[PDB]
Amino acid sequence: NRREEILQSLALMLESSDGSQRITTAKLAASVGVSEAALYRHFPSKTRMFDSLIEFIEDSLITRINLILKDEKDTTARLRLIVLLLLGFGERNPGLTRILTGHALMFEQDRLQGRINQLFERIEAQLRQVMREKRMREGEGYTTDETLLASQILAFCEGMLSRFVRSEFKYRPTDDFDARWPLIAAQLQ
Amino acid sequence: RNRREEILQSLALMLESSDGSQRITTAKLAASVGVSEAALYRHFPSKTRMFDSLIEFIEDSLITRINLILKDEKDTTARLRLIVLLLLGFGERNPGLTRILTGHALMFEQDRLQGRINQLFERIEAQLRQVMREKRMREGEGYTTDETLLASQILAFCEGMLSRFVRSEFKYRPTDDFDARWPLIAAQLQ
Amino acid sequence: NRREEILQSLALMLESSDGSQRITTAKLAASVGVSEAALYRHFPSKTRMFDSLIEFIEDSLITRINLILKDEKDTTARLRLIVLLLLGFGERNPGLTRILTGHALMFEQDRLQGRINQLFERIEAQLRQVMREKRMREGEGYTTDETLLASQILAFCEGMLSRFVRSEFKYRPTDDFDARWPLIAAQLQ
Amino acid sequence: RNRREEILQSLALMLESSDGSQRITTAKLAASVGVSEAALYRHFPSKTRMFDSLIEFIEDSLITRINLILKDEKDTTARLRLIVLLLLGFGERNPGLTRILTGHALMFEQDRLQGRINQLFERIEAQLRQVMREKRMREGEGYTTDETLLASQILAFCEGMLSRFVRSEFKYRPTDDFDARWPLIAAQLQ
Amino acid sequence: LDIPAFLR
Amino acid sequence: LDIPAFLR
Amino acid sequence: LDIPAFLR
Amino acid sequence: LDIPAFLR
DNA sequence: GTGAGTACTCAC
DNA sequence: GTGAGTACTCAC
Repeated sequence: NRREEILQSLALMLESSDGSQRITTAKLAASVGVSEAALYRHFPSKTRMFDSLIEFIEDSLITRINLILKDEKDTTARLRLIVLLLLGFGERNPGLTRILTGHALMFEQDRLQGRINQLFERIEAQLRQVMREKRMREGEGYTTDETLLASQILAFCEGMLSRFVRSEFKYRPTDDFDARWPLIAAQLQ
Repeated sequence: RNRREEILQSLALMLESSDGSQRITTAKLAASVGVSEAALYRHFPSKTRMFDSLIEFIEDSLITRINLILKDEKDTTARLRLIVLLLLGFGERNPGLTRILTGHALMFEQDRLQGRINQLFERIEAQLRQVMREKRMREGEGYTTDETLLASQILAFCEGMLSRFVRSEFKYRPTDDFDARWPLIAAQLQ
Repeated sequence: NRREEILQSLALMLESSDGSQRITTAKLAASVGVSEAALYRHFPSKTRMFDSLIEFIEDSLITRINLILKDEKDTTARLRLIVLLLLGFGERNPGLTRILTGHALMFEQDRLQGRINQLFERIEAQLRQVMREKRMREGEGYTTDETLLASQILAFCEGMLSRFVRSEFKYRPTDDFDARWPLIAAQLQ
Repeated sequence: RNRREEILQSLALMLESSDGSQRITTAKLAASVGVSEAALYRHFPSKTRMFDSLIEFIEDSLITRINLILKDEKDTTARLRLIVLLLLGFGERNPGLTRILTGHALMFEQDRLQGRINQLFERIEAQLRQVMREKRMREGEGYTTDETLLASQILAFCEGMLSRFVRSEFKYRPTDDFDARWPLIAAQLQ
Repeated sequence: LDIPAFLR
Repeated sequence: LDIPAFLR
Repeated sequence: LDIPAFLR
Repeated sequence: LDIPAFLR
């Protein structure tokens, strides 16, 4: 798997303070320790490099939220974990969180934003779902619009991470969070 | 005068159109303004001194419009809501300058410009923490949630709504269905 | 006298350590304290600006040697003053000297160096005019070829116009002139 | 190896040519090699380096020989001739490298490069200081004119010939009738 | 009250 | 539940 | 002789 | 008698 | 104000 | 290795 190292080298470069700047196929070929000819004997363009990295984001986040909706039947505790999968995942993966926010992909094909756009749209749906079910699990529907409350929670989740990147990962997402969650469920009605 | 602003219009249009996803190269931008790339370097030294001006514009539009709020209504609720409609209303009324706000347009540019928007972000939030502390005075009551924590959660939502305006290519309006949202935001206010 | 204030501004510029670099018609106006349009509504180009500077050498040197001859008659004396005339005009106008040496002519059109070659062509034959008139004056001619005699001396002067340039006006030409003199005088054997 | 020392050639081929009087651009420099403006930067990090290698060559050549004129020739006076012929022999033999030696080719480049040449002309004038300083060491009778006021005069002569070698588009060759010009110089070893 | 715009 | 870390 | 100067 | 000629 | 370079970068 | 953008220049 001498192809993995390249992606690892893409992360370690997207995690450093040079991440705010473009990642040349030059200073990328430098790290792994080969020429720009061996880069392209494993990938067609720079897109696929981000494609694969993004694809791991999809799976990882998607396979976990699924897992939650199965082993966790509590409507409240549900998103109390889901919102931690995110904010947790950001603080765990500095470089990747530039792909989400849409700073890193600001150099390549716009089609890579679409990939991510769908992910939020998918995260926001399986999150919307958790809100809907509260009905059939408790009879008492929501005193607030399910899609409206759905989005509203994602906003905070795309804000905490955007504040994260902006200050080179100094305002870490999950910090003072146990004191932060009560401001979210405070909307659960 | 007549010309040291026309240039910023062209940068703006490109910044909220299809090409906001790429960088506004002086060659690209020239074709917009309608004068050669050389006439671009007759008002501003660098490309970076263009964006800088475009930032300062925001640096006043929000705080100056907020100082006004604080003086017109002193109720903290009414106030904590007018400020939220500001940063949202602006970002939506100006699609272009929002790519700047969210520091996405600056990616192709100097990291220094970010350093300036982060400060712009401070003052807004630094203003917030004050309003909360003032409510204990106009009406002897406050909040039970820490002022900073509470402040850094509102900004979050506002910062979080602007990031959706951009990546949806200006499809998903920020102040849209606002009057329904704010009751949810006012819920963590206790 | 606006067609003498620009020239003065330019001459000073070649003296500043910004002399090594290409003098632009932009920073020229700035120093003068006007617009680029307050420069070109006079001179049709830079070539004229520099041509008007070339002249002041032709005049304050050619006509100045000719004046020596009329007044000074002794050969060893004449062959000294002309030398001082060179090395002297240099240290007093280092701005004009980069023009003389050619360095500050690398930026302008080539017609100017050719017109500087001419300056040298005249003062060399003029040196050869003083060498010829030794027989007629003192019944006897030099044992060395006059064509190569003068050239040999003019060689010594350019190489003292160069060292003044290389070092940025610390290797002054007129330093130790009572000393250097018997050496080239001993050449006149 | 080759790729490097094949472009330095082309660069020199320009310095000697009619264009050598103008700035040597990246565009035109590619025209000689026939490659792309990018291909060059695959072998040099900058055009500045293209001129540092040139200077090393001149610095390694003239100076090798000078350290080779002593350990083969002790004749206090014959030395100078070999030096004064070495310097003027290099010029005539290397028209393009002379244009950097004189320092006209340096004009379109950076002042940093000038120090090199000076520091060379100052190691050469020091080689000369030595040759003549050593005279009394050989035969109990040295000079009257100070040795440094001499070494200057000697090398001063050279920078004059090398200047005429250039500003005449290479028609005034320095070695020409050196044999006749020389008794004039040797007459200055007083 | 009044949200300004850069573009007219 | 555990959060994955690609940057190994 | 006296040698003239441009810096009048 | 050995003049290092750079060019071709 | 501009036609025309201007040393150097980038993805492939 | 290369075609193509890349911010900024200079003389007229």
